[PDB]
Amino acid sequence: PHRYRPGTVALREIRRYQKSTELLIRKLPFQRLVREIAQDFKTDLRFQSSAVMALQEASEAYLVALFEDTNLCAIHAKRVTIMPKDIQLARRIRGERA
Amino acid sequence: KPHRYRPGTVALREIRRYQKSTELLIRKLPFQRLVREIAQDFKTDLRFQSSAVMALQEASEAYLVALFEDTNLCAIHAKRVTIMPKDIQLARRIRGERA
Amino acid sequence: AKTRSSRAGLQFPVGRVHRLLRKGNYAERVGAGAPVYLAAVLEYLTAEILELAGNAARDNKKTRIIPRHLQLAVRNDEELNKLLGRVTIAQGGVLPNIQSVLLPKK
Amino acid sequence: TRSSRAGLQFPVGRVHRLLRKGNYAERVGAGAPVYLAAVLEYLTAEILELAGNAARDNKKTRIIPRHLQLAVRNDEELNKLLGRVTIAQGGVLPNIQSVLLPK
Amino acid sequence: KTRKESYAIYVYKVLKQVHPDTGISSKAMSIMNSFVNDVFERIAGEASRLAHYNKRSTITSREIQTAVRLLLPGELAKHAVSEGTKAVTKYTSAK
Amino acid sequence: KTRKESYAIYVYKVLKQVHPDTGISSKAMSIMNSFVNDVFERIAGEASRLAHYNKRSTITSREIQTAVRLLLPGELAKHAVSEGTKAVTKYTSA
Amino acid sequence: RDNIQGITKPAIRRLARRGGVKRISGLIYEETRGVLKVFLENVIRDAVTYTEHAKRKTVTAMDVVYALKRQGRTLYGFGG
Amino acid sequence: KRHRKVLRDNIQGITKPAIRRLARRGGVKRISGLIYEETRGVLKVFLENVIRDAVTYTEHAKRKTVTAMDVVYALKRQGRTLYGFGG
DNA sequence: ATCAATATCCACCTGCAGATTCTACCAAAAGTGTATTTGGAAACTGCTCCATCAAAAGGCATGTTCAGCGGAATTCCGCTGAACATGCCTTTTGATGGAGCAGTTTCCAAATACACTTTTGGTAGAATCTGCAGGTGGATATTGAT
DNA sequence: ATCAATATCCACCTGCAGATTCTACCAAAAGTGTATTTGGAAACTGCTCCATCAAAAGGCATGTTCAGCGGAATTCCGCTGAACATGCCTTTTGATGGAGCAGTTTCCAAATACACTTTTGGTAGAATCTGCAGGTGGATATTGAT
Repeated sequence: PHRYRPGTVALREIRRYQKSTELLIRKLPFQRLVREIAQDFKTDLRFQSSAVMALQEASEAYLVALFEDTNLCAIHAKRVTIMPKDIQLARRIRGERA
Repeated sequence: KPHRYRPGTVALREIRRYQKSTELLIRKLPFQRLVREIAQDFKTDLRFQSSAVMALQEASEAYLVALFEDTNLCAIHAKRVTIMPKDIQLARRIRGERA
Repeated sequence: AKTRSSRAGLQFPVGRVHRLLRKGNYAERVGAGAPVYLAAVLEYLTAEILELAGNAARDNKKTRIIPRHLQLAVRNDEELNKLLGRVTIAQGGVLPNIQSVLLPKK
Repeated sequence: TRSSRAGLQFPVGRVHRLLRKGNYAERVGAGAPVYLAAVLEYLTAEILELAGNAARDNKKTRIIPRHLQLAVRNDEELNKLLGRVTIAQGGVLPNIQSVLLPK
Repeated sequence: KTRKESYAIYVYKVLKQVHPDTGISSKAMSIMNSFVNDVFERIAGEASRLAHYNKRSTITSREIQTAVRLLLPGELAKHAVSEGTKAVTKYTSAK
Repeated sequence: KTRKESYAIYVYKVLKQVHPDTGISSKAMSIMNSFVNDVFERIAGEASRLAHYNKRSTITSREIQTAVRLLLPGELAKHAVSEGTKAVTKYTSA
Repeated sequence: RDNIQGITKPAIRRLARRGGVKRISGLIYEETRGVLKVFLENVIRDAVTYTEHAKRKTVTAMDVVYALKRQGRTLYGFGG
Repeated sequence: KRHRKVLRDNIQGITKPAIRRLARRGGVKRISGLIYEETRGVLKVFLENVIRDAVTYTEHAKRKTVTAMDVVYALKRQGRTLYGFGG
């Protein structure tokens, strides 16, 4: 009845995803989001597939880096679990400021 | 026994005082020597228009005041009211001035 | 002879702006409507900041706008603050603001 | 060709044309494209040099985005130069804050 | 001796329009002049790239309009566009 | 129709000098192309401002050099400048 | 089911992992979705502005590349 | 020909009181004793970077005098646009 | 301090998506030869303003004492997230009309180029102006001890 | 909650640095009026490649259990704020030499401008080639319960 202790698999995933480069958000779901948000600026638009990809590469690279800063903020507060206030602090200091 | 404000009271008074004014807070001549020393190490025999020095002081102080704001948010985030070197370092790291 | 500014109904100099666009090396050619449109946008934005700056001035019982009034107008306005997000107004100081937890007491 | 005269692989002629058609200045001197082409060639050799080593250090002969990212981020100066650039399919450098390690 | 220009007299005309009895210090005017030049450069620059991306050699009021939309925040962009359009339309209605 | 220019071939030549037995995927080549374009623009842009600030109508190798010193980090700039100076010299010597 | 919800918990978790995060608060997933939405709105707004200027009905990779660049998020790999 | 100065240790001219005042304008209420030296180091790096670029513009123009515009251009290069000095 | 369950590694294999190779086509480049134009270096020098010596004095830096209260260390439990087996619905993959992104030709509204005429923003500078900095004294708080 | 030591607010008053306001020369500007060029909107269209869709593929939604992290409570050493004495050195008001920024003119090395010859990089359908992603086997490390 094997069972890994909390954090062991998490640490395993960190190692696994920092090694690879593939997109981590599912394609179709991301595409629908892109299209929906675009429908608000201009109706009846088409997207080159490479346009959606550039958007996902940019979005993911953005969130991954934001998660790194958020982690540093969690650690600054002597925690190991990230919370919304950590993301908020990071963005505030980034000038995406509030 | 002589009147004494409690610790923090004068500090808050100073915050209100300086957030209300706009005069440069670093002594003028001392800042100018620093500029000359740094520049000299880069290139000898330089001269400075006095307004170049003042432009440097306005930018330097605006940079520092804004860095102290971020630093303050970092200390408060750690449940403190006292800013420390690590708050400054975290702020500069998230700013990309270090990352 | 009527200036291109009056022809456009503007205070800002259309001729000057057209000239600045040409010598700034922005494109091989600059259309006639380009400087008219740009001069208008420039005028519109200065009117916007002066309206707010003059208000900050009167709020502070002053008749003359100084840098601090310009900074107060810009930083208290969401959009102007955003447009000048990476700009430093000399002698403008900062907005009064003390973090809650720093206030004395319970 | 001008590139051969300068001893370069990068296209001086093309660089010259690009400088001109970019509206950077009224006129472009003859030496500008040469100097610029050479700088572009050198920076290219630098990244390929380090990216190639990353491929070797990984037992692969073909350079992929991953290898460009590893070479850029492990190099202080290139990382600085490309500090606001995102290399598609580059991933990140393996890095775990010590405080998160077991024990 | 080489004449140095500034938007000063124009900034001053607009100031009198919005606040007839308010003046402005030389330092504040200097800041206003920096503001105008700064925004001029940003708009012209966006219009320049915009034209190159589209293989156009002419910057017309249209690239200026798109640049204003790319550069100014929401409400400021809406109004700048109306004023710009309004000025071009009026300018055009004249000979 | 309408040919799209890129630095792909010149990038390939440089690769062969540095790692004769190393290849490069298409996606990697695209990134390198973006890199050369990006740097070209940054250097040309700075050089453009330099000429303007100094009221000059011409962008010479002098502007390219100063632009490089402004744009590249310490060592990278040192070598870029020497490479540039070397190429202009070899060039002036017919 | 809303599209933003299409950005699942596991996906956000994988992203946090690549970012080196060991444990995540339950409130992070919604926070992240909101942050991602603002990011996409800003980038896409600009991309669409380039699309309309070119009078196209299709958002191209270059529109997105130009959008990311002016946003200080330069991206390599999809042209310019 | 003429004089002797040699400028040294001028970073100490950025005094504790000056740094306290800047922190106050920044809204800081309490300050660790280690902050003063940490701030001097940060200021020094800030000045070295801006002066390095400003002087680079000076030399490019063949001048011996650093102008307010040299500083203004340097600040803009670094994304610290400054209004009020011809910039 | 035994093994028991899993994840992790390394060596080898090979089908194939993507990289490589010979070829004919050619518009767009790029190199070249020639007559013309011009930016900006060079030499002279007017003249702004940078460096600096000097003196007086008070705003402000320095250094110290004293203790309020903040940061740091410790204990700790309630509870929130991590790990995981279980049922399956949304994503992914590969196929096909057709919407537009482009390639091409026509052609005119509009942008150069250019020789004048004229309205004007800058400015060097004598001058009367005027908003407000800054000292003064006295009324409403704001604090902190008790 | 009453007090007393103090800071904050503030409308009045004034000497003046900094700003609004001429009178005048004006050269770089901007507008006027043809002449010559041409960028790119507009209409027509071939053909990539994008949206839609049905069938094969596999990641995620859901509930349970509890490990261990976050946050509250408590304690106290000594950091850091407040107050004060002393006197240094920055600030302020000025005069002065002259470095060097900057205006003006002479003028040639170098860049623009075609005009035309050479050759090259990009496009493209065809065929051949190959690095390595992914799958398999088995050894070995790691993790976690005794």
